[PDB]
Amino acid sequence: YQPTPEDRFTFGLWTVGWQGRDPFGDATRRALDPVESVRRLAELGAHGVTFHDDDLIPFGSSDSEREEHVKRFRQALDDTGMKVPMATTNLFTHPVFKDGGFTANDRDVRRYALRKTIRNIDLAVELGAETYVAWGGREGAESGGAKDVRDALDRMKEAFDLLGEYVTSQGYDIRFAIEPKPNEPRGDILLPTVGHALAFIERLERPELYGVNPEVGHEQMAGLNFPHGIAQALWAGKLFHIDLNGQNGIKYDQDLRFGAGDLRAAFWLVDLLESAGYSGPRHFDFKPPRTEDFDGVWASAAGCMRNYLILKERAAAFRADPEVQEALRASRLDELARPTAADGLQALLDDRSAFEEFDVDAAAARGMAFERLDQLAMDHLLGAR
Amino acid sequence: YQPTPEDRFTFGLWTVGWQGRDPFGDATRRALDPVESVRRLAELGAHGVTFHDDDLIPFGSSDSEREEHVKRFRQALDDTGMKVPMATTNLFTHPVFKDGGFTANDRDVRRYALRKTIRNIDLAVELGAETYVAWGGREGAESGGAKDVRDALDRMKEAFDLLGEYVTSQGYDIRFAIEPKPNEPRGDILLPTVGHALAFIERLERPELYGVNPEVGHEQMAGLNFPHGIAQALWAGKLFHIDLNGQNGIKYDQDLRFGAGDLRAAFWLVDLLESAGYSGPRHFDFKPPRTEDFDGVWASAAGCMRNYLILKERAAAFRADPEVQEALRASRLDELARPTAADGLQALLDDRSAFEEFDVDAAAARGMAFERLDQLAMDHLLGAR
Amino acid sequence: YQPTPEDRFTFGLWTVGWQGRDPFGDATRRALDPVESVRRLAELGAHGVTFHDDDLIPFGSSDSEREEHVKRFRQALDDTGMKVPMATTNLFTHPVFKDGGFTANDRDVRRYALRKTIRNIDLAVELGAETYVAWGGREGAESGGAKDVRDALDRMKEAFDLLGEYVTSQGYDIRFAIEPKPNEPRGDILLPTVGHALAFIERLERPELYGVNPEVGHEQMAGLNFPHGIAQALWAGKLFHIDLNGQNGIKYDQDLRFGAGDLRAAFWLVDLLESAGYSGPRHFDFKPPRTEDFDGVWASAAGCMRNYLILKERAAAFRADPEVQEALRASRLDELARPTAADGLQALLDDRSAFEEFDVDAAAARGMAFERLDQLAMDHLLGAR
Amino acid sequence: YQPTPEDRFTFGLWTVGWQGRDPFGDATRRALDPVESVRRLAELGAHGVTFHDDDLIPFGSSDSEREEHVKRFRQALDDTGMKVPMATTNLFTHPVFKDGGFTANDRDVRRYALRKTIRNIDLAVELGAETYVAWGGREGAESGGAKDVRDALDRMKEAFDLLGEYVTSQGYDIRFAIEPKPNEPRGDILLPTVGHALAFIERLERPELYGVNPEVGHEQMAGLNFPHGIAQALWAGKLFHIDLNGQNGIKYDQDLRFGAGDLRAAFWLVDLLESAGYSGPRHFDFKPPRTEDFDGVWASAAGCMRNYLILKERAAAFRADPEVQEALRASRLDELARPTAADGLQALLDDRSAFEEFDVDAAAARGMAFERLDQLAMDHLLGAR
Ligand SMILES: [Mg+2]
Ligand SMILES: [Mg+2]
Ligand SMILES: [Mg+2]
Ligand SMILES: [Mg+2]
Ligand SMILES: [Mg+2]
Ligand SMILES: [Mg+2]
Ligand SMILES: [Mg+2]
Ligand SMILES: [Mg+2]
Repeated sequence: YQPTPEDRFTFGLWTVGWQGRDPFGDATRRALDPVESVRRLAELGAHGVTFHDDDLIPFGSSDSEREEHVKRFRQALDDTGMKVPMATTNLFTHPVFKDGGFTANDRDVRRYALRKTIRNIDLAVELGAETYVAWGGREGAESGGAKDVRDALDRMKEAFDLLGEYVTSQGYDIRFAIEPKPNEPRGDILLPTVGHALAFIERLERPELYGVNPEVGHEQMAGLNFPHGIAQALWAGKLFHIDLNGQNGIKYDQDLRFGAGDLRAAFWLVDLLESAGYSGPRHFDFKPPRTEDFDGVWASAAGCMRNYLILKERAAAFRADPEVQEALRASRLDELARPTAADGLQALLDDRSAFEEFDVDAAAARGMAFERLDQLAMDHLLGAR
Repeated sequence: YQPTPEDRFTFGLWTVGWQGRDPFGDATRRALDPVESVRRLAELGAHGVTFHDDDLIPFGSSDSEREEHVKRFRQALDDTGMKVPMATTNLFTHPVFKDGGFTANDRDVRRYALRKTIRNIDLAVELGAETYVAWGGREGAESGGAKDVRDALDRMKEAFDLLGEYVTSQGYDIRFAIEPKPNEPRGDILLPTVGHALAFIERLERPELYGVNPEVGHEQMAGLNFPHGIAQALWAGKLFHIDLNGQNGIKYDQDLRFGAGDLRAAFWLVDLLESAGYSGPRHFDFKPPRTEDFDGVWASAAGCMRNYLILKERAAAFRADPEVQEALRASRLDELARPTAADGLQALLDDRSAFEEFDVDAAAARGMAFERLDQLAMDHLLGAR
Repeated sequence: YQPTPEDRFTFGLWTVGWQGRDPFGDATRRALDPVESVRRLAELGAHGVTFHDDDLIPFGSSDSEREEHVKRFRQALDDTGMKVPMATTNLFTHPVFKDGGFTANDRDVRRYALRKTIRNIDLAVELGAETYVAWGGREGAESGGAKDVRDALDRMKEAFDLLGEYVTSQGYDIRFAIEPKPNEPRGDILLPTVGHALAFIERLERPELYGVNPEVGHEQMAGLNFPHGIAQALWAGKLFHIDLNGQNGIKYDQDLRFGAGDLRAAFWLVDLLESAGYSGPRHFDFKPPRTEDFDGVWASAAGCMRNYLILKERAAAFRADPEVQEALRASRLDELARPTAADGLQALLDDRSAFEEFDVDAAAARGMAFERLDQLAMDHLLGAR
Repeated sequence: YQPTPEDRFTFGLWTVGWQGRDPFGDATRRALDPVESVRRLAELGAHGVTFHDDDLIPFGSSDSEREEHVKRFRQALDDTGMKVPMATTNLFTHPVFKDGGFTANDRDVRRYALRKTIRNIDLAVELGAETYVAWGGREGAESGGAKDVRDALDRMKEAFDLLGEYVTSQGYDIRFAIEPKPNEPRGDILLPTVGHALAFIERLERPELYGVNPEVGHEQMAGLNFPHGIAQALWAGKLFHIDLNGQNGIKYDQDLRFGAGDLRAAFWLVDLLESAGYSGPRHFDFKPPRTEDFDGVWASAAGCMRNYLILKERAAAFRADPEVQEALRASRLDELARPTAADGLQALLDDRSAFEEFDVDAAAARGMAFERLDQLAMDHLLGAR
């Protein structure tokens, strides 16, 4: 189960680079140099890395220090063959963003947030990124009167519209992906799920430039079914990027390695991404637990990719099994894919077999055979088939 | 705190009519005749009632029994002055709907579900309803292989598109509202939150005919902030109807009387509906607990309306208080309402005060004063101001 | 992965017998005769069955009908070799129990609840049950003033003490197990978790007669770690019985077949039960989904036992793997099992290597190697080792 | 609603002193000197302060620096009249505790954790504390194989037993209180709720020395009813201390000011503490949001005490209202307080009115009148009575 760059596995610099500072504890690991993370990830078989502006260029750096940080980084990409498919902006760490970036109540902060974003979009394009992610982690509230949400959504639309005007006027080939999260670090965060972000995009001036970047653990912090949410994003044509990790239920954002947390949900997610032909990066937004030393960091990163490849094999064996194909027909998955009324409304209204003469008790008695289908899926996941 | 019909309080026949059968227990109350519910609700000050087809006309009735059920009902509306602003279809109780109505795997069930819906739309229009609600309570799955969600969303879009073609071809003045719920009775339900339903509507053929009917307790079953979700529906222009009740956190759907459950969320909800000028029905989808006899049923229904009027008074006193208006300015709510960059992109890019010369430490040190604002809101809610 | 009666798999009559009535829907399956369930479960390899009084003898039966129901049942046990290891009382279905049985506010209901329980204890002993379960599903409240919880706990202690006096005065060899659940059907249920039930038992007059009967899905409805809760019950010597099933997070009680829901938690549970030598029944309290016909019922029941045996094999391979044994030592699980200070308090206080001369930075730098250990466990679960 | 020291309101130095560092953001406020917090809290009307060892004496201080830190602190207590009713140990911040203190897998860490605790117990006694709290925030796991929980509970019992032997051998008048939390910062924390901690205490060598210190928000992170959990702790005689704050549901630990979060639960909590005559400190373990400057910190602290006094007044008016006293009798709260069977088992068994002649349908038809009672409680809370 050996990854290669063709598997398109990517990692944020902030993932393997997390020093282990949590709300109750100091860092347990020293800082990693971005150049060393690139080299170690290349050796594990990764395809590329992603970054926030402040992961790569320390906040407050002079333009001359900035050029030197970028030069060293680009040399490590050249040395390794690693790509940079995605970048994003840190609009959450510095105290100035304590009430948000794009939806801060203070107008001057909002203007600053936009300039900081636009500067990094230029750098992202220079490094070859195709997707620019926005995670509005400070956009939200702990109390009801602090944030008029209609005005805040106006400000959010204004900010994304301005970013769209900027990339189109520069002729940049880059698209935006919104990363939802329901809460943490704010008490409630605006656009809290996949669905809210999809709905918001449809009110932007150029909707074709925006999609979503859903994260496994974030939809599970609302108790939602992550493969279902991804299916709706694929259906809408909006799955531009994805963040893979693990989460044990409704609690703080754990960012466990992918495959930990809800294992059956990981299986159904991989089944869907592979069936649907998702061709974007398989990106891991995860945190090696702060119990670990650096050997544990790299073992945790390797585990992310290993678990994806094991689940990919098991999902492919499931779909290819003639006995499963039979069970899918027994459960009428084929009939779900056929139109309800391609004959049209008037024919439906005239069809007495659809109502006047429909035998409701005979249809009701038909079992769906879902439990046998699900146990076949369990046997495949466990290698008992 | 006396309600009158001008307050537009409405109730489903299934609310005060709930007999108290739960998954573990038999009914504790006898069935109510719809005519007696209309009369008792009118005496309490309600404005009108709502119904599922099967609440008013027992499933399986002949067309002659159907006419008699409707005639009696219409006579009680005439006798009382009660309106029927909304109706909906029962596509969840009968065993034929065990895998869904519009997204059942069996095609013949889906056709039946549409015919059953269209029949009730005609009746709804005849009784004067302006909103037709769809709650897809059986649309979903307990296991991952049972439902291909992309195909199911195709079937869901097909069904709503056909309903839109029907009302437009009949010239009916009625609009549709989707009522989301994340789970129960299915393990996961399709379109599980406000956001997912809003996003789905934008892919329908005639989006202007569809909005949402959010319910307090359902968004709280995903741990989401219900006033925030309503703000996004208002922002999108899609709040066609609302279901008011109470819920204590993430658990089974309690449908407590409005004001029970999360009381501060009820306060902020009423503040928003009244501030924004929502003019639709204030509809209660609630269940008097099965501990209660019929006197407890009517006390519970009266409590719904009482609690709305108390919270309406407290929210109005809050917004009118000069000290609160001062605090809103101290917290820069006024600045949230002003455009970030009405001067445009190029001027933003040339504005050195937005970045090169922006004093990030001075802006960071400014307190938001949200805790003082929130305690003013608490004092108002509690009548300590 | 074939079960036999030696595996001690048991099922409630109410599990495979669930007709599929949920809060929103009518039954989808006809009632099963208890004699046919016994026969079909024996053919699948089960060891025995369990029952509520009202599952076996319809509520309200005459003493003569009661004897006939029991005789037929005992003949099916004789015909099959099936055992009855556990029984329990239905104190939740009939409307008289709408505010509880042992903690109903009405004293006459509480007396009735005790007499109904004592009658079934006699029958349980006659059928050979060794454990008598109490699930206080109606003991609780939807509102804060309805139940003084200190008085209710006095009533709960009174009821269990009286049951203890009854079995000791009759010379019965039977023990009691309390089954916790946090909510549903009441808004909050008294003794909501394993921990609350363990603490309560220690205040009973004869604590040695009472233990717990935890259920997978119920502790997961509070977001708790079920194998951790079972470890604490084993540590206290109180794991008298267990209910096995599956649950997807914090929501209504799903009672999915065992192995569905949180699969990794099922693996760690089986590891613990087998390591610790739990010798009681492996009881499944589950509901075949109401999508299923009777063939799906028996496939779902068979899946419960299959998944236990697969996980038993994988947990045994994990613990027996020399590479895992090495990793357990790398993670210092051996050191966790050794006393912190068998040398005693005074020696600890005099030990300068414990504080004055303890090198806190060297100890802090040691990685725990938990991620490598956890990936070995993942590889074993998935059959990738 | 003015607090005075007689109200026994206390605050941790770490509460108003929280600098606002969260998992995603740097500190927004400078550090406060413990002497200035004592002075400002005294001016607001507080009764006293609490501390972790490392809040008062910076980690790593020499014995000479330690004496100077304590001297300054004691002078501010003398200057203000502020008391120190409780103290506790920081066994979570330093990296050495990354796998726990009392249940760390490494034995040398566990020994160090005990010595660090014993040193602070001596200081606590010198400052007059009567309660010593233990919050085992690092005791737990992110993965199933990392922690054998039976061995860990042996280590936890060993540590608390050694602390009990120490205080008894020194003749100290101090008692221990365990503070449960279900998760955060570990994936699952050992003794996760009130109930688990109560059960654990009963297995200690000297159980009379240990009680619980429950926190509002922590039981609500498991979706549990906090006033119910406090009632069980009072019933067991184990409520030694309490942490008051606010939480909005199942998510990260918010530590909002008391009265925020679940307001009705705050009302029922105050009702119970005052009814039962709890005489310990009313301690606030809360975090002023990092949006706030120092003026917001003190407004947030003042709000904690204000909201307690408002709810105390409303709960007292509720219980004193003759109409509520009538409703309590209508709901048979008086009958809940009377013994089920003070006549004894044999008389219960001979009482035909308890079963053979009990009219189950007449008892079932009696309404509980809980909704009217709950609306009276709502009217009192809102000042509408
Ligand atoms: Mg995350
Ligand atoms: Mg992410
Ligand atoms: Mg509901
Ligand atoms: Mg509703
Ligand atoms: Mg259950
Ligand atoms: Mg059970
Ligand atoms: Mg807390
Ligand atoms: Mg605390």
